[PDB]
Amino acid sequence: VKLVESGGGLVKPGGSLRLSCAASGFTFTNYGMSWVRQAPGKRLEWVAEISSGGSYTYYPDTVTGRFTISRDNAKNTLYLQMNSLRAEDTAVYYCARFRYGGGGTVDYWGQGTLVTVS
Amino acid sequence: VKLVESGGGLVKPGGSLRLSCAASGFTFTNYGMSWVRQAPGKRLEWVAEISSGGSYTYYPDTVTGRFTISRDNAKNTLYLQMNSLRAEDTAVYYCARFRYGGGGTVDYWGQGTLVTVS
Amino acid sequence: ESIVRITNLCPFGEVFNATRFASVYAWNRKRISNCVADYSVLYNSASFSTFKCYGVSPTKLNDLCFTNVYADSFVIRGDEVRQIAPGQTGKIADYNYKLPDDFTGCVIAWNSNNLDSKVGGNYNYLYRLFRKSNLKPFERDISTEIYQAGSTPCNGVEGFNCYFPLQSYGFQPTNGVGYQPYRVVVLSFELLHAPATVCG
Amino acid sequence: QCVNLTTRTQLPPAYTNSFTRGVYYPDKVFRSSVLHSTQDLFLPFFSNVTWFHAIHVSGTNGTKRFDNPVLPFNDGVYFASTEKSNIIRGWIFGTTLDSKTQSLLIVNNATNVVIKVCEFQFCNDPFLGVYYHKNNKSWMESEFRVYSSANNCTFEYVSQPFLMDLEGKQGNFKNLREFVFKNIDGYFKIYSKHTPINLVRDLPQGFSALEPLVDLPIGINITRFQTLLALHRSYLTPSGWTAGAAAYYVGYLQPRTFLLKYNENGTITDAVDCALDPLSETKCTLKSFTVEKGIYQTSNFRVQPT
Amino acid sequence: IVLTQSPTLSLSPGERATLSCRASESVDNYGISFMNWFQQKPGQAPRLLIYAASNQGSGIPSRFSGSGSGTDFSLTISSLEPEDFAVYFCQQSKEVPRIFGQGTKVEILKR
Amino acid sequence: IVLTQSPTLSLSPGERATLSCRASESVDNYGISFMNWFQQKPGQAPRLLIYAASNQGSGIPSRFSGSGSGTDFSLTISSLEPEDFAVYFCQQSKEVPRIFGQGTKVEILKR
Repeated sequence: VKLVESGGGLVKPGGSLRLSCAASGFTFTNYGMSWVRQAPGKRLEWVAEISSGGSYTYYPDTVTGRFTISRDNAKNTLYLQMNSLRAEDTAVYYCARFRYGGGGTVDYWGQGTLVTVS
Repeated sequence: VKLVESGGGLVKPGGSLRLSCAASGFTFTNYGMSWVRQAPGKRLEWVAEISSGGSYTYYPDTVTGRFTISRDNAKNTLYLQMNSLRAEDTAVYYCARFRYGGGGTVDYWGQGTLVTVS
Repeated sequence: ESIVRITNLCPFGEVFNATRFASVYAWNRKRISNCVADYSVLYNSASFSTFKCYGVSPTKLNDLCFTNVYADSFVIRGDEVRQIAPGQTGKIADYNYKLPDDFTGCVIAWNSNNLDSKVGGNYNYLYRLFRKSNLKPFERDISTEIYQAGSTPCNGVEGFNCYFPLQSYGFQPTNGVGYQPYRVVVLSFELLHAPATVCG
Repeated sequence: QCVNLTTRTQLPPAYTNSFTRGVYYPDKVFRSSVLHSTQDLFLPFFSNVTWFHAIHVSGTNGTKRFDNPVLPFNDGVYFASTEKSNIIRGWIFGTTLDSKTQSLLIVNNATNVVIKVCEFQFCNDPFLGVYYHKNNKSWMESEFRVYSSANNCTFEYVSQPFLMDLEGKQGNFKNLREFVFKNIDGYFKIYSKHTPINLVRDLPQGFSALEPLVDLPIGINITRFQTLLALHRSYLTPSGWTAGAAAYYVGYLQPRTFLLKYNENGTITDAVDCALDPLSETKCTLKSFTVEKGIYQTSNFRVQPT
Repeated sequence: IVLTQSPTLSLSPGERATLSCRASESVDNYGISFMNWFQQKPGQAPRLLIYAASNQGSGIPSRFSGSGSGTDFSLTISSLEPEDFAVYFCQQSKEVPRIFGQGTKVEILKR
Repeated sequence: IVLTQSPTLSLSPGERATLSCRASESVDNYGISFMNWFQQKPGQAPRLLIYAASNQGSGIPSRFSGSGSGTDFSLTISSLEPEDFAVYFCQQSKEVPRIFGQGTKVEILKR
């Protein structure tokens, strides 16, 4: 349904920024979750991932994200702990909820996340 | 399993009508049953309600037209004497058969009965 | 005190630890005989996500001796695992795999999402979308003839109101737990009235 | 495969008399110098036993006679052979001798006998073919000259070879080899023995004790069978077949009550059938092999109705 | 009491058919399992679907599944068929002459 | 893989908006149904439009409809509205981290 995210905060580049994604309205187990950045002037770049059964933590080979996703099904909470922070990490990350097996699919997402490293 | 009922029956209006329903394939004595009428433009009305070990002889608040149910266990036949024949009395009078292991419920149903007065 | 006084090992390991498994539409049947069977270790480990026996107890199985043990292994989605039960109607029961109501068996399911699921999806696994008649219990059908849902004959070619009997399975990590594949093993026991090839 | 050479031959089955023979141990229980009595399937003494020949040269030149029939199992089966040079390997035991039933296929090898309980297709003239591989210079055994199909198989097992040679003896042993086959209660059990014999063909007066080899879950009724053979190929001479000569002994089992005399080491020597003669039935009453001078009352007789 | 159902569905094969059985006054059961589901083939004797909405089995194909929530009962048919749809019913129980459901029928397009 | 989209549209209400999702390398799916469509309201969380371009439903208004052809996916909005246009996306799947559309926005004149 909806997601509660970890909002705007600033770090210097080079650290590790934990995110958090709270699940409001659905069963957090049964849904692959993710974190996807929209930076300004950037197309959405699918970054962070988790499966619904075990841990997949899939990230794009491009430049390694080094993100540390976990799940707490008691919290229904997805995290994004982004290791090796950089200034480019400044973006709008979207922890997103995958739908049932299909063409994609991502029906519900977070409200958008302010994340700034500069 | 199989239910056979006295079909096409017409009597003078405001009178009474004996139905019948030969319970075939099983024991009428062991399996309680009831009478269900259907009126066009209306849902299945619950009329005569009888017990397996006894006679509940229950008529609904809606149509309390003396639904005298007879439990002929020797003939294995569910009988009915709907008094005050009327347009509401005209209906598809299928018999019934409460499931041996159901929360409510009716498992076997009479095929249907041509029943009318006009 | 009381004095009670392994060797042969029933080959459950091939059945429970294989990278790829026979599809539900066509499943290999394996007979386990002339070996010593211990089910206590399988239950104690609890490696499988769910250990289920409809009419038997897992601790009792190792003590009990079944002369013939039959293992049916296939990969199906978690929702399909719920459908597969003796005495329960299921979409799988109607088409690819049928369970006899009289027969009593142990169905053990463990998540295969980590290996079986692929981002592309695994088309090696396959299921029967439709069949003209319900399959006989403990039997499989390899027919590829188009199912004739329409009154007009399919004629062996795809057509409106004609649906291919077999549809390839699609398994992905982002799929839901019910959508995600679960490896399932069904056990059939000859039990008494037979020479005891297997002794507990 | 299913290459076949019936070569049917006439003449009556040459019979013989098993004097004291076919006494196995019908239990694992160790007993010492006692007289034990059970009524079980055996080959009763002084019995009629067919000295059959799988391959039989009757000399003019050559003339090898392949006679070995499919034989019913009946109640139980006894078997005996000498075969200084082995030509015999196993038996086809089954019912249909085909699919639709299981099949008991005993194959002896160079050297791992692979007992097989399966569903086969046995040919019209089954036997194990042997040839020369030319690769590693080894004589292989073509096993599908016996049976075409091997599938559905229910059971498989391997053990140390039951058939075994010693030789170097230029005869004087003949390595008389006996095998008893009894199918009961889901356990078809195999028995064996190896004995020297100096006689030309037939059996001596000695007792042969047969231990159970393996007690296996078989669960099939076997009503008929035939033996197996090992033959080979020859090359141009005025194809080659029927290596050496082959003959063996067969007799059928039967329920009988034997008194069993174990030794101090549990080696049964003297066994006595009770029903053999009116004299043998009294020794079963005293349980003793020594019968003291006197009169003893054996079981009663009745006249029976016409 | 008195119940209502979702009036109709118009759908296609291979789809889910969600049918409410909406009861006035009481909600389901104190034993927490009641109401029902029933189908009547058109011009034919009614037939059971599910009793207490959670339940049954053989004679009721697997495409019938579901539950009920308070008053509301979910008659849920995944994978619709143009052959298999007919007016659907539920029952109240535990109060009043048990009575019956909206009747409800799921149409199927692609015809 | 990598995809492209039709860059933009500048249009008027009551019109069709045809948006290509043009994928490099692979074309759609071996199961013949893949890619996607997505919309991001400006300064707002992205949102699904269509998955496998053929599909979805509620939450995605009827003005979103279309298909895709090989690599190309058609995001087709008939009857445009000046309220309803926002940057549109698609996704690849089945290869690579599934990425997304480079984004596309349909302007509307008559303002």
